[PDB]
Amino acid sequence: KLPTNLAYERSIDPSDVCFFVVWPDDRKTPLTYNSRTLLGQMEAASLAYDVSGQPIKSATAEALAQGNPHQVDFCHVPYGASHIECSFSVSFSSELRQPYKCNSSKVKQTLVQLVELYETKIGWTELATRYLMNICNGKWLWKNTRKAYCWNIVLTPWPWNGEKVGFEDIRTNYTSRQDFKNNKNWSAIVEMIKTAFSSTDGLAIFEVRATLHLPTNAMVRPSQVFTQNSRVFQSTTIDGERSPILGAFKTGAAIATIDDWYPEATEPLRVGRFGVHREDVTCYRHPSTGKDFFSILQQAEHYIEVLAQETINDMHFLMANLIKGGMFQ
Amino acid sequence: KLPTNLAYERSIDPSDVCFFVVWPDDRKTPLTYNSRTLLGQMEAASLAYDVSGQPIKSATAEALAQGNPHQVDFCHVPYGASHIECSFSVSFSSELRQPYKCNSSKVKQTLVQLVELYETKIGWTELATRYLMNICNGKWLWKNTRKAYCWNIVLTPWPWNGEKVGFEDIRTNYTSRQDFKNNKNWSAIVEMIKTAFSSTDGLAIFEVRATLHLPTNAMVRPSQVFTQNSRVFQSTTIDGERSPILGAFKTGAAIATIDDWYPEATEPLRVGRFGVHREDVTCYRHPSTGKDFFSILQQAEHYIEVLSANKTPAQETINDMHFLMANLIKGGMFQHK
Amino acid sequence: VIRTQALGELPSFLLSSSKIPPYHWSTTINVTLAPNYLTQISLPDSDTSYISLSPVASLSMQSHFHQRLQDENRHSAITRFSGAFRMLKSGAKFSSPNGSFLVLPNIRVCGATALSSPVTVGIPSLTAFFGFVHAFERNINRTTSSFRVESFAICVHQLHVEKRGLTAEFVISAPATRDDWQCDVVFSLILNTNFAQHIDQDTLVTSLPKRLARGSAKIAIDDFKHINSFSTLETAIESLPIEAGRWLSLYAQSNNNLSDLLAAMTEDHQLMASCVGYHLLEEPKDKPNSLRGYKHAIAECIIGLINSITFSSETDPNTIFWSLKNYQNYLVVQPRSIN
Repeated sequence: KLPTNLAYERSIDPSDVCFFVVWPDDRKTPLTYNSRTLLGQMEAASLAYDVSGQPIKSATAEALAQGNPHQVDFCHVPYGASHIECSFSVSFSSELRQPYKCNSSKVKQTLVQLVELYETKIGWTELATRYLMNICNGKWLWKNTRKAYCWNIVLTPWPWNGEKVGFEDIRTNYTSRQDFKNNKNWSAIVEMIKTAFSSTDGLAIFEVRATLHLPTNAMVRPSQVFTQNSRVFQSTTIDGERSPILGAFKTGAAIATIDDWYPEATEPLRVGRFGVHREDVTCYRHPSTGKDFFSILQQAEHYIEVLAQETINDMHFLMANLIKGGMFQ
Repeated sequence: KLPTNLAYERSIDPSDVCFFVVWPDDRKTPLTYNSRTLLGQMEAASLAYDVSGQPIKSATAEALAQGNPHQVDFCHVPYGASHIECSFSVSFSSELRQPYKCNSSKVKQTLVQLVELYETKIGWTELATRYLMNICNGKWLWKNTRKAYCWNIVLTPWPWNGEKVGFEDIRTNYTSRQDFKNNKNWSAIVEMIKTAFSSTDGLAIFEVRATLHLPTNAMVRPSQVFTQNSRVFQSTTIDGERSPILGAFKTGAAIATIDDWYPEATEPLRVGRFGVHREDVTCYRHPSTGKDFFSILQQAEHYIEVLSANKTPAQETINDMHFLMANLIKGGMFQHK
Repeated sequence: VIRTQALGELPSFLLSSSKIPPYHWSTTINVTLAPNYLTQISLPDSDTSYISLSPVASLSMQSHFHQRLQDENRHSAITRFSGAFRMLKSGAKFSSPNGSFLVLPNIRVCGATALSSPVTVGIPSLTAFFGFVHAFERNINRTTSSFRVESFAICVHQLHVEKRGLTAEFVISAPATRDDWQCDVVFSLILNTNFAQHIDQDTLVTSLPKRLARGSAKIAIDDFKHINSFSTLETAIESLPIEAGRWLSLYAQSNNNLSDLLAAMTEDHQLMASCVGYHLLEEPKDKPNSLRGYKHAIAECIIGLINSITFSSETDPNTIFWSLKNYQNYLVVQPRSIN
């Protein structure tokens, strides 16, 4: 049923997170990381249990006491600093309404009718709220939120005609959907995102800046490069000084991890073709069970006719995948 | 038995120790060191002895009296200072409850059930006490405590309300766990650690601040870089000037030096997979003894059974479980290539 | 399978397979497009039409580069695929020394591929720059059909290229890994347009494309007020809020051989080389499955040399404004000072 060639351009395009340290004298400087060499212990299983279930003879007791050097990149809050400010810019657009590429008028018309009918019937409110939840509670900061005193987030939307919205002390308050809804501008921003999604060629830009409070000389955990160096950070030049960066695709996956509709759901994974989970690695929505994206997309004609809770769950998953885009061929 | 992709995340995040020197005016300035060179003597065994015999051909009497230069970095308390102040921070993040990465759902479930059963049968009191005593007794200062008049540790916990926990004259006041428990806030700070450990979102951040009353012109020994110099100190830029530090990993090794549940059982060691004793260049928990981390982890089902069967587990199994939970708290990579 | 060699000759200051002996292989053209995953792009072959082409790397040049670049660690970059192909690093580092002119100052793109040409790494391809400009033209054309940009100039503010990696989506597990450099260039550009009147900034910023060389080019919100149209570039240059940067020009001197390329590189180690145009290996022909039903032709990337020009008095704009000349044998964007 799938056409020979089709693809989508992503509708949500986030920037990268830059780490800035703010001194008590209110000056702001880029964060700097330096390589650090450490002496570890021989602790891997393969150095003493190379043969399955038996000790290796050449690894005597004395040979397991020598240290093996390791080199890692080190980043931490400088002493005397007040807080760390992390800023990026997410953009919400409407490329999901028109497929970027397609070779079948039938699939083109079915997809556009399906997205239009989903917007008309189910509405963008659920997806908009789910996307805004991740940005608002600091999900894009990953492990930096953990082991932090108190962090607050301030957003400055582009088509805004008032003050800059803020979320103070997300650790205690703003920990639920109702708590997020109680904010003054929450409905305004949700309607902003809905208008951007619905109106053709619309744009919604949010400039986010999260102030992070950490203990003295606390640790910072930016992204790492995919390619004796055991840990190398991604970095960009800011003002001439190198600074660790959280990545663009990492942020995009962080603000898109909303998939809580998979069978026997326990935690939201990152939205995608299959329910790929990093922690506890497995393949949720495996094509064997028929809950993967391809099988769901194969029922586009049937689903437009019916349009319980499984149907709206399938629509939510389908449109979340369509938002990200990809070579669906 | 061991999964091919098992991995555990660290539960304690120590931090670099910043060395500060305070004057009688209560003004604080960063500590600085200098790379001063020195002249030694030709005293190494290689210079005057071979693997067998002696090198009479070239190691004559006159050639052994020449001075060989050396370059070291010297860090010492300046004259007129009152004392040295050191401060850092730890965090008990409760990351041991679930594996960071796992491939087999059976092993992940077994480990989670083991953690829950341990939490139920055996309180976190033992691990919390052994992990907090090292913080409070000044173990993280390493050799700086030696040859010092008296050192006091003041730490402010989080979340906290009311007093500020402080230990004074650790050398003579707090010399044992019984002395530590006599403090009125000990049962409060210890309970904070175990409460954090026994919850899915637990957290407990401590900010320590120790003062050292070293003698006049005494030398302070920070950590050294791995890497001409025979000794180069690690340093960080404090207030725009260089300052030696102890290092996060070195302080992490000091806090987690609680492993005394081994067959010899004389002095604690850093909690490791094989129990490496650096001062003896040997491991007292090497695999052939049947007590290493993997040999214990492969008996997880038996430990589960012994915890479910009887109210009182055997004392030896209690020590083995304590070692297992200490290794889980430390975290690491347990997979096999 | 493609075997046809270069059809046509190029100028001395442009690089292609015609300038080197191509007998390092391992004349028929017969390829498929509908199921194949090969790249495909569209450029204007005329004032009212476009041309589709699929730039394909020439193994001759890659070998000519791998063999020569050894013992030149100062200007060599290595990459492992799935196998080790060394290329040309761009110096050492990036320092920071008609009417109706429209500016879009301080455009920052995060994660833009630096493997512009198959034999160099550095600044993103000026072909991609021109494609972004023309995409902006297409986006702004829907609200105003009389808007055309005659030429543009590119000013670079911060350039940073380092090794990274792309985490491929699961297809089960992830496919074979690939290593490619990425860049986060911060650049400002000038536009010469025929609108000859003011245009509202809301639609101008609504029509601004975000993607740039597989990146995310976004402009800061507080810089929106700086997006204004001026009648003279002399006062336009004094207006952008950044006092540091460099202007891009072409190196008119000969670069016939790679030995001469490295000789030219070593005097200053500051100029950069990247893709600047495409040399078609086949005349434009129609195939059933094109990008938009236009003529398709397998082409080959051309590596040029980007100069550094500091704008000041007695500095003619004719040396910094680029455009697509649309030659019959090759499609390249070059500064209009060359006749």
